[PDB]
Amino acid sequence: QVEALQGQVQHLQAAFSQYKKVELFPNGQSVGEKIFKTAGFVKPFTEAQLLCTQAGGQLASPRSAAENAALQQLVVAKNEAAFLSMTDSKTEGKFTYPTGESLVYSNWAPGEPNDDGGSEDCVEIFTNGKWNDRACGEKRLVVCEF
Amino acid sequence: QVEALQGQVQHLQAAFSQYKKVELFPNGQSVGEKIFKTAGFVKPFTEAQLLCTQAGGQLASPRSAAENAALQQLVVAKNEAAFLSMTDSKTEGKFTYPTGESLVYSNWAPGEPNDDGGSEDCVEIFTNGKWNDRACGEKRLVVCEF
Amino acid sequence: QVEALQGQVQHLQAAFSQYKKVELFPNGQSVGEKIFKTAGFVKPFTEAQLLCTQAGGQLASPRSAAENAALQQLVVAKNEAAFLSMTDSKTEGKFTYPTGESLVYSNWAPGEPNDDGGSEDCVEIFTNGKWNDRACGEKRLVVCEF
Ligand SMILES: OC[C@@H](O)[C@H]1O[C@H](O)[C@@H](O)[C@@H](O)[C@@H]1O
Ligand SMILES: OC[C@@H](O)[C@H]1O[C@H](O)[C@@H](O)[C@@H](O)[C@@H]1O
Ligand SMILES: OC[C@@H](O)[C@H]1O[C@H](O)[C@@H](O)[C@@H](O)[C@@H]1O
Ligand SMILES: [Ca+2]
Ligand SMILES: [Ca+2]
Ligand SMILES: [Ca+2]
Ligand SMILES: [Ca+2]
Ligand SMILES: [Ca+2]
Ligand SMILES: [Ca+2]
Ligand SMILES: [Ca+2]
Ligand SMILES: [Ca+2]
Ligand SMILES: [Ca+2]
Repeated sequence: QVEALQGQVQHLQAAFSQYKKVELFPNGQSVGEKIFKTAGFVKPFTEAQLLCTQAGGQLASPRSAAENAALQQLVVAKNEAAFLSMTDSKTEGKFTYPTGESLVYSNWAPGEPNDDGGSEDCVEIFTNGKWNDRACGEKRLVVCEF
Repeated sequence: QVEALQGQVQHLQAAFSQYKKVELFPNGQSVGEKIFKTAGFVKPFTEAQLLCTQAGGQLASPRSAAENAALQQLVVAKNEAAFLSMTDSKTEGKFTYPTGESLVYSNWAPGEPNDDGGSEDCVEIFTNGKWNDRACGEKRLVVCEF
Repeated sequence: QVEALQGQVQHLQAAFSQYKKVELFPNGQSVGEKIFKTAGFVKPFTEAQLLCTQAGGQLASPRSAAENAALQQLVVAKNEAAFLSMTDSKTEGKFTYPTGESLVYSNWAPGEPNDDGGSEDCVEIFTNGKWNDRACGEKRLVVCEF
């Protein structure tokens, strides 16, 4: 019996692993325990944020070079800059994750963030992986993390 | 062995939970034990019906307000009215599920169904969640349930 | 604690089966233990091949009439001819899989392969399921197998 349950769990592990690859192709990227997935279209920050939260996740929040590289692959594939989850909407000059925590990693392009026009509280990631603070009202690729 | 086998099932459960969220974003919606998934494009009723059946499911068949609201979320997201599986092709005035049973739930807009032009045997759901009988030849968003 | 796990596995099995069908709709097709999935866009051969390999799979490689029929379903649904993995880049006239192994199945359209222009080393599958050797530089629907 204990062995009969083995044959099942074993089959499940194999089937699940195959299904995982299928699911991630071509809009997902796995990095560590995190999975990034793009919706394939653009939206303003507030709408992008809501879409990810309702899906049980949150906007892409790269916390390391490895995660940022994984996210970058999606941006390049779609050739569309994407929104990150971080903003300095609460306190200008201080970017935070949705929880309020301060950034543990950043990859700002030279000179950024610069709050251009005194109205850039959101963050976009370019095809080169670099970050730029941009107006939250702009529309960018929606990428959520799970 | 149980000790280790429990660790495997626990890993599968956790991994699967994550992947379910990933899979449903952004074209799926879970409600109870039913899952709605949109193909993202429009098709006439017959073509839409065949796509769903060949995929191992059937056209969206909301049987409760909760299921209807879940379906509505997809229709709103794609901003395209979708076909439901029910029709009154067999007997005019009596809408049934693909199996033949009569409806157990309905959310008709006022005055519907009205068999306009004496030729509306299919059903579409609007972005406001209401139903309208419509010509089966029209093209509407394809949403299947599994 | 035995019946405990057995219960969880059965239910995990059922949930996985449902998510499998949801996953394949509308861009995937399962045949045997193989799964075909289209990216939904076209790319030149090398780029397409790279996308599949990086995803942990490879370009569509139908090895039987059954596999070819399943692949043809996706080509028909997308209405776009797709690249297969096989090429005769090494030895003109001799088509092989990425491993170097010779074909074990083929469905060449009448008059094919003809190496037209003296430079057609890749293979495409039409909506009718037939194959045609085509210049690897052309762009065709990307379909991987897992
Ligand atoms: O609204 C200004 C933006 O379009 C960007 O213009 C220039 O690239 C730089 O000033 C950026 O920092 C700014 O976000
Ligand atoms: O064929 C007529 C339809 O386009 C719809 O026209 C009006 O909105 C109402 O008569 C509807 O009931 C009808 O389905
Ligand atoms: O470059 C020519 C291709 O477009 C194909 O056109 C026709 O299908 C046939 O001549 C094929 O052999 C050719 O590869
Ligand atoms: Ca500000
Ligand atoms: Ca700012
Ligand atoms: Ca800026
Ligand atoms: Ca009628
Ligand atoms: Ca009618
Ligand atoms: Ca009507
Ligand atoms: Ca050649
Ligand atoms: Ca050739
Ligand atoms: Ca040819």
